[PDB]
Amino acid sequence: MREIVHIQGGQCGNQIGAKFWEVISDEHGIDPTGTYHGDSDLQLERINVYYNEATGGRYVPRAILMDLEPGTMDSVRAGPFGQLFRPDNFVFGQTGAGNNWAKGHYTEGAELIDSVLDVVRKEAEGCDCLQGFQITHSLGGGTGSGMGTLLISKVREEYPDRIMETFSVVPSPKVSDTVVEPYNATLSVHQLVENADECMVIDNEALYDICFRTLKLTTPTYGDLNHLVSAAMSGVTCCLRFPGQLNSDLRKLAVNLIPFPRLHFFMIGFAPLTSRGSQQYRALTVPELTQQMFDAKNMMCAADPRHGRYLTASALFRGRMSTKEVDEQMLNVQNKNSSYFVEWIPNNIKSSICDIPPKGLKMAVTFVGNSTAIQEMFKRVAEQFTAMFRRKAFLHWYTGEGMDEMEFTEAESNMNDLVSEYQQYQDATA
Amino acid sequence: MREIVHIQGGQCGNQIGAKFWEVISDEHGIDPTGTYHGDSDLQLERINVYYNEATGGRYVPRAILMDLEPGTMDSVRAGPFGQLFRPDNFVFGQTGAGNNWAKGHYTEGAELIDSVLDVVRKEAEGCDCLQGFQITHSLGGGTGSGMGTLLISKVREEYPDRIMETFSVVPSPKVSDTVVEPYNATLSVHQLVENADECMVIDNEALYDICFRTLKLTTPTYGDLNHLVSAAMSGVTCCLRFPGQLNSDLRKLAVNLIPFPRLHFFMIGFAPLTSRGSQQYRALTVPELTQQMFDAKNMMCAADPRHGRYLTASALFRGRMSTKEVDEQMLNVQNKNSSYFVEWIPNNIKSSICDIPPKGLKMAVTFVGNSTAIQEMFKRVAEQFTAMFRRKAFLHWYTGEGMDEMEFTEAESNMNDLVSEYQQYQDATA
Amino acid sequence: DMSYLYRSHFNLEPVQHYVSNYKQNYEPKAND
Amino acid sequence: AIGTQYDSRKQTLPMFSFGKSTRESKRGTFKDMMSTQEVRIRISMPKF
Amino acid sequence: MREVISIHVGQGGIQVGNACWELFCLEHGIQPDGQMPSDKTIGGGDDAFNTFFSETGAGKHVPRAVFLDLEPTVIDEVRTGTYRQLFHPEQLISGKEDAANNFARGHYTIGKEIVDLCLDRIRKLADNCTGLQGFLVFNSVGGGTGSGLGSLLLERLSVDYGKKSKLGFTIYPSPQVSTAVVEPYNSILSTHSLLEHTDVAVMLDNEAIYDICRRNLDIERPTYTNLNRLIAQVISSLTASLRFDGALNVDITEFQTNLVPYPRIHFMLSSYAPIISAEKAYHEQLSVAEITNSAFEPANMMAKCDPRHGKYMACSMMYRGDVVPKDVNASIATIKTKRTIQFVDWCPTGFKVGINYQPPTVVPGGDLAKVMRAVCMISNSTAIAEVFSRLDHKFDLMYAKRAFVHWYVGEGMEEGEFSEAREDLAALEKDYEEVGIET
Amino acid sequence: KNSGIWGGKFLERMNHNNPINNKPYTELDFQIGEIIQLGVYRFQLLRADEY
Amino acid sequence: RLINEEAEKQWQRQNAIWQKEREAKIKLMHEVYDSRKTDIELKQTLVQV
Ligand SMILES: Nc1nc2c(ncn2[C@@H]2O[C@H](COP(=O)(O)OP(=O)(O)OP(=O)(O)O)[C@@H](O)[C@H]2O)c(=O)[nH]1
Ligand SMILES: Nc1nc2c(ncn2[C@@H]2O[C@H](COP(=O)(O)OP(=O)(O)O)[C@@H](O)[C@H]2O)c(=O)[nH]1
Ligand SMILES: Nc1nc2c(ncn2[C@@H]2O[C@H](COP(=O)(O)OP(=O)(O)O)[C@@H](O)[C@H]2O)c(=O)[nH]1
Ligand SMILES: [Mg+2]
Repeated sequence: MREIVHIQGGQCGNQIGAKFWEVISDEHGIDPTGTYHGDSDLQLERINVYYNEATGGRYVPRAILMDLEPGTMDSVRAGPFGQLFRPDNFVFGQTGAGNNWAKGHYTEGAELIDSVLDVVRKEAEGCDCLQGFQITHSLGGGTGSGMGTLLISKVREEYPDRIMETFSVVPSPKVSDTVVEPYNATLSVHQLVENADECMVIDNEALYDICFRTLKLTTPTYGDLNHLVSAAMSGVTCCLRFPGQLNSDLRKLAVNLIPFPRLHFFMIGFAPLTSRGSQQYRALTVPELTQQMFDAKNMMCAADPRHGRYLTASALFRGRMSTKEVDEQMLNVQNKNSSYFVEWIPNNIKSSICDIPPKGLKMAVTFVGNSTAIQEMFKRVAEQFTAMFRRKAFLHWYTGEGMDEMEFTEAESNMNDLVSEYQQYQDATA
Repeated sequence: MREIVHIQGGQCGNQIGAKFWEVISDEHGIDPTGTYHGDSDLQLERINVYYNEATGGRYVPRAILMDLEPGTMDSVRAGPFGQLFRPDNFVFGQTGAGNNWAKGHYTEGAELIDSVLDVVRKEAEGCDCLQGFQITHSLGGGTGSGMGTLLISKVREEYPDRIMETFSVVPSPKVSDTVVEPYNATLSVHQLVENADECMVIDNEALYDICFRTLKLTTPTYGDLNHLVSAAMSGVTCCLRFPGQLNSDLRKLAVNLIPFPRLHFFMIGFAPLTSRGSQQYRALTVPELTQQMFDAKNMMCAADPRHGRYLTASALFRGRMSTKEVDEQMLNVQNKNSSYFVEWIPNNIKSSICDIPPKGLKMAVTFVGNSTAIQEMFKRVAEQFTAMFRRKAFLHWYTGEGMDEMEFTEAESNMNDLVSEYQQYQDATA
Repeated sequence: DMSYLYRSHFNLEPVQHYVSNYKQNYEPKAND
Repeated sequence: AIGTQYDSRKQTLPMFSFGKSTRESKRGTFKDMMSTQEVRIRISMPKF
Repeated sequence: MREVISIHVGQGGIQVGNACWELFCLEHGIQPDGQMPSDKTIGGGDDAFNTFFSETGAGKHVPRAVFLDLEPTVIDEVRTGTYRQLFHPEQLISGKEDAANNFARGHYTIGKEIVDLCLDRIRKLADNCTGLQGFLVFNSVGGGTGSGLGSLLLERLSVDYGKKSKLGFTIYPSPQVSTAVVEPYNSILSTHSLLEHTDVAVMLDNEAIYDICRRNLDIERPTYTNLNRLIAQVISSLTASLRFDGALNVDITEFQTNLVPYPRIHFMLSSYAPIISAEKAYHEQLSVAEITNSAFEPANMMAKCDPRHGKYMACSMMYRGDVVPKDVNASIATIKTKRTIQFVDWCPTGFKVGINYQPPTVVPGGDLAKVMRAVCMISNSTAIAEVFSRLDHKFDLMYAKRAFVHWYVGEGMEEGEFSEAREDLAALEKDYEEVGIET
Repeated sequence: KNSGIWGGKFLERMNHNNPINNKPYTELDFQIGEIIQLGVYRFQLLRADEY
Repeated sequence: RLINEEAEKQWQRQNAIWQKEREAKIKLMHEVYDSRKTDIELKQTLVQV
């Protein structure tokens, strides 16, 4: 009941999904051949949230993997847990987009979307009662940034009331893995602002800093990055799958988080995290958990929260703890940080509790915060984009496929308007 | 009781029969020597439908094999289960028609048909109670497309009240192997529409696509194509030979699928069909069977059903199932896709259930849909016919043995009028 | 082998799978 | 019983719709799971 | 299901194709006979060799290459060498009369009779592929036949196939060291021809790699084979990501969309590292920071140009080995911080990065040694205008007195053909100095 | 490698005796596979150097 | 179960034909190459004479 399907696209999207399904299967005790071997009774009560039943008692994920080149899927299948995925659900292109938003949104993806939209319609329809969709994609690659946003547009035009959640990897200028990142990033965000019910941003630079500074591990890997993202993803929807003191699903968070329709870009955080050499030194308590939630370095986004003011915050706890300790700690922090919280909104922290912690953990926390501080990354990408665009750099590769510079002008204007409106509330007073 | 005899002609029809009788023998537990070795005796209650009893306790098919060339008959005699057939019913010429409809319908077919008509009338009068007759043939070849139709007209002339069924394989322009196909196809359809009570159209191109796509096998053969066609043919009359919740014989289908006398060209399909690799991934349920039968790509014709609207639909279920799911799925699918269903006829889908599933499958479904989408194949065949006919290409071969261009013009006019009248009910509104 | 680069290196460490509702059970009955 | 009813006990059954994917809408790949597995054998080459 | 097709025209092209096809066969495990060892027993498999080879259904593998030449000596040597069993007997197209460094002969007189067979073979080879990624073309530019046939081939392919990507690996004549005396004329004509017809072109002049061999490999007496080995290793570095799994995969189509600011600017210069002999390779750790520094010091450039003399537009880098993206980011940060490297103002970011796992292989009896990490970089920068300027001065000094002009006029080429090439080169120089100015 | 403990020098250069017999440790006690109690930490000598 | 035995038997009979055509093709292929070989040696032996 109120189950959700999974849609992922692009190389980064497939890599995210390969570990997200890994961690969820570990949580629900499913072996890589798909047969239940769990211990607790609760582990099977809410299986249908992510899995479908098949004859012989096997479970199959309801996920759809799309990409414009076959190599990524051919690689991800061969790994562990790769046999769970239904073979029919792979949708793919034979040429690729080559980091071109025009190619991935106008020429090739437009032709390819028929099959993937058919299969997503089938998977959504087969479900009992829909809750919403989640997408994972990166804004630095052309094929992802185009195909994902165009699919979002069409799926919204078909399901106006269901909730949509998007996990966007945005390119920071420090780790700039592609020279054409600003173009397709701005084009993607322009379409995403109008359609995405929720978007949460993830920064590779912030992941790298966290892995180097908190975990104290020498050489991080993309596996560790995907592991962090997977834990964060599981923390949000653990409530939907397990009973708790205050269950709070996606619609709850959506209605309770966004003051205004066009401000739905969040940054998230997870706790606790430590090296095993300090894993026994630390004492797992609610004050420790809140200290680690609201520490600046814990956020996996490059935005500094102390440079702006929080519009609102939300914390979901996992494990058994008293409601009094949680509420009193929240009130204490809200009183001690009166400067960084916008004054005209009273009691702007949401709390939720789930009794089943992550495997191996006694307590844990996933945090989602909406603050005015994320304007810095928009301003930076806008500056880089206008630096590219004033001299018409790389422009013909995009304009040769039916797209013109009027769309570029409109996208820049809309994003600038968003930034100005988003800082408008920052200095608003009552 | 109330049985039906089998007549086949032409190479394609003989190859169809060679697999149809074999699969029927498998279903009824009969060895290639004609001695029962089945496990149940339900397999013997209605053995009178196709098999006659001979002294010595053996069973024989009641099939009449007729051809103008002995090569195919000699080849099919040597195959497995080729000893069942009565040696007497084999009737064949000495020259062949040379893919010439005129030669196969006017000169040699007329002089030869006396013997085959005598044997078929003997088989008919010997029986207890006649249900009708069924034919399997292809319209792309001269000998079949001519002499089969002449036999159709003759048989109707002595049995005005019996039901008459034909499986016609029509030549699609994609898989084209004879340059004179449009001429004989149009000439055969002109005669078929006036006499055949039921016709079902099969396209090699559609079969080839089904084999390549849903079965995911690289190198099919005519054996596999014949297997699919034979399974489809058996599923139509399974409920006649076996008990069920709602038995419904061919006369029931004729009553419930024919709005007007001349609209009797159906397209059929079978479910489920899955690849060997995904055989154990799938879960067999009534929603799966219905969504697979109503899929566009599963249809055995090249016509795209969503280019038009269904007039009537019929579903024949096999296995242990209850009326709830069947009836409600029909209602629900008709409600959800009301745009593709004609409106001035309410509840335009019939369902029937048989308790004995095919050997090896728990559930099975045969789908027969009379829809206005088949106008495309008629349009294409008429276009090719008139394109070849404007220059009087190949016309001297037909005009040298009795017919003239007047009959060709009449056939074209009747064909176009059929197209116009068939499309007339598409746009009609209540 | 690339096992040094495929998998993660995370360690985060029974009878912890009972609902908080399972504080509700048993408790037998105790002039002029 | 013949429509949509809501309760934690009893579920709602699906209502499929025909797709708009063409007969030839590209997409291939993954020839590892085929029925045939076309034949490969070994013969040594002559030295010419 | 991804394939590319390679063209080798000119004697230098053939001699570098020999080296590259040695390296690819060695890397993929096919013996010179063309048949993989029966002891290895690979069994059922695909991809890998599929990028460059095509399976015979049962046995040997045909490289997806074609060799073109008019002088048969090199082709005869190949057909009598140890690789005579590998290549197809009718894909080694050889003529009878050499162009003799005459561009007019190779563009108007005798190449027309060979180009038809070449295009027929190209069509036959392309009909086999289904996921064609693009074309590679190799040709020495200072040779008449190579330049003329390459120009004609590109001109025909641009209209025969259209939007398919092509990469040109040209060896420009060196500033002061040269073999013949007539290179300037045919070089300028070839550049004019290829300017509007190649998507990406790379610089492969001689003295630069010659100094590389002198300094790093410590070879006082090198021959063309060592240079061909170096170029082959660079080709392997470029094409590894197509046929081997990596965390950040980059296709050949991911170049014209990331390295080309304007359709006119598509000439680029490359570097590779490390280049260390086995006697001293194991004395140092060869870590990512120093290797990516070595990729950038001007002395290790594969083109005789000073990057210090101009601004950068874009650098695209491939790493192969056990390198990690954290170290890659750390090195890129230091490179950005360094004050001796300047990027253009309208490109605050200019780095494209790709990562692949398979370490580069060694050729036994070769010069380079086993190293677990390697990086190959391609840069587009404004400094390349110097070579165009120097060849312009060279061509002007000659065209002033109209020397050797009859050797081109008498073969059917119009007299003023050199003029439009000169104005095109002037326009290219103007475009370079125009994009080099800040805002 | 690639696990991240702040490892290093665990005990410093110092000399101390065995608690049971109250005599200083010598070469005889340091035999491979023996159990030595240094202060509070007990160690088992797994493998030794070739020298 | 009773469904599963019938399914297994169907699959066995269907696999038999694929097997049969497989050995037919592979022996044909062996004959093809054995016939290829026996002319090149004739060419060399004719060269000497
Ligand atoms: N890098 C490299 N360049 C070579 C090699 N051999 C020749 N060249 C260059 O090629 C130029 C002349 O062209 P060649 O490739 O030798 O011959 P060609 O291109 O077939 O033209 P023709 O000599 O007229 O037949 C010379 O100036 C050399 O610089 C080589 O082995 N490696
Ligand atoms: N967290 C994470 N990020 C990735 C991964 N693979 C790629 N990325 C990011 O995605 C960006 C490039 O995206 P790209 O591969 O071009 O996406 P695509 O164009 O849709 O295939 C880079 O900046 C990477 O930081 C991964 O496995 N994990
Ligand atoms: N199903 C099936 N169809 C066949 C077979 N052989 C031929 N056909 C079809 O039959 C058509 C030719 O019919 P033809 O043999 O000339 O009919 P005839 O003139 O009555 O003998 C072709 O278009 C084929 O598609 C077969 O083995 N199986
Ligand atoms: Mg030469």
